[PDB]
Amino acid sequence: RLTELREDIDAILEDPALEGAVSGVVVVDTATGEELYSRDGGEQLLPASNMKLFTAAAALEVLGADHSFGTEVAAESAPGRRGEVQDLYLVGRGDPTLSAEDLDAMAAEVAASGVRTVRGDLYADDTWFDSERLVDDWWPEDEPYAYSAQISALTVAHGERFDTGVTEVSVTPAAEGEPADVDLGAAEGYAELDNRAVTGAAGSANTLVIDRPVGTNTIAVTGSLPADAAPVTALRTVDEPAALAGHLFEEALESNGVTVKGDVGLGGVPADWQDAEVLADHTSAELSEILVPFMKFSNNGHAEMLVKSIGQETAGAGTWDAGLVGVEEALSGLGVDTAGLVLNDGSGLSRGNLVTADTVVDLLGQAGSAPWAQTWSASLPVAGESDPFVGGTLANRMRGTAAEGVVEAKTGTMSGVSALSGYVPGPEGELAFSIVNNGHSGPAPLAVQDAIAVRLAEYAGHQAPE
Ligand SMILES: *[B]([O])([O])[C]([C])[N]C(=O)C1=C(O[C])[C]=[C][C]=C1O[C]
Ligand SMILES: [Co+2]
Repeated sequence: RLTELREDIDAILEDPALEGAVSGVVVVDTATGEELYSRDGGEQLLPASNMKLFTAAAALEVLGADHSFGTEVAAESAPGRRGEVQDLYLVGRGDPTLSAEDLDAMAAEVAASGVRTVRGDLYADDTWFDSERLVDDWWPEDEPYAYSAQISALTVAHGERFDTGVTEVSVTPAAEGEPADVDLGAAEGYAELDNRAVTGAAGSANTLVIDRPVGTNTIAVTGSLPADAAPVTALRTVDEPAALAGHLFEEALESNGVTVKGDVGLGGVPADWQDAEVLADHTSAELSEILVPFMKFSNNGHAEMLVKSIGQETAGAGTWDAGLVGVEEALSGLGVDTAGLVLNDGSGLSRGNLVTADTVVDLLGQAGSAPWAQTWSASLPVAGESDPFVGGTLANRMRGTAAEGVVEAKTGTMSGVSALSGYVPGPEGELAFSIVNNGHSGPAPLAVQDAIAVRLAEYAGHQAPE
């Protein structure tokens, strides 16, 4: 009954959406080692977000499932009777889930410690990682968008999903001919506003563009919003994530009865400071839980931060160079043959990344029997599940199929790059598969990926929910 499977997959791959493309397709039985399907298994290809599989496994190996991240607030001495400190530092140590409300609780702690006036300047300290904001070969034109947010040890994460280094811009129509209202979110009073957008007539075409021009911290709004249009919201990155965190903390402090007399900017805790007084701290959830929003929704910021966190753990250097060698070494100690892996970042955003389908499948097998196997598995998108925090990038895929509720797979998505890799756990055995497609020129071959994964569930003896 294997021959029938191979012919079916052969025929799925004959899709006109795969014309000109190269595709690596590997299916292996994890229970009994049997390689069930292999096509260009050792072919080096762009993984896109499948690179997170490698990043996440290494993070669990290096950092541990129980690892958490710290943020603290420091002055050179405690406040006295007057409630006075001079300069004040917000120190970030790589928390990928640090919220505005977390800033408020720390601001309340600063108040409760006795501080009433910050007499000096408030500094945003992110020196735990380096100040290299973007990977070399990432694209300048991607910069305004959440998936290309600058990397920092001190960053504010937005919403349930913890999108870092971004603000939420809301654009609202006014009367026809009047400017549209732009609300810059958290970055109000931080980022600059260039509003050229107008409200068009009721029923007119929505032509609204929100951008952050390259090398600026300006949000430029152009185009038209019709008078009857619903508000438009877009996540847009800011320049210097830590400085926005500093900006938002100054507000948090003010809202908590603490006056800040001086300026806000970047700076590290001076070497001069003999015994920094920690006046507030925050601890994140453990990495096991942080993996969910990271892997379900394919969070690029989380990946790169985790990479540099690895570099800190292995080498005391919050660095891509150290972190990537860290990832490679960790994958080796896990038992993975890293011969075909080129590592240029953690997220897969970089087009300098290469994997092979065999390397992915190799990782899937080695991760499956790891101590952290369940927390790893739990972060993986589950085919056709309506809850975003369960289905993730697979929520609106494979619904009403043998694959719904069973296939746990990671997506990879870019121009001319699409991937689906994970497990097919049937009563027979838990199947592992990697599907990596490069160089298609039309839509992403999702139907091909879905079809294979669905046929793999049917092989593993699953039925479509009805
Ligand atoms: B991964 O391919 O998902 C990651 C590198 N990308 C993004 O987060 C991503 C994207 O960036 C170029 C485009 C579409 C989707 C998406 O992730 C959901
Ligand atoms: Co503000």
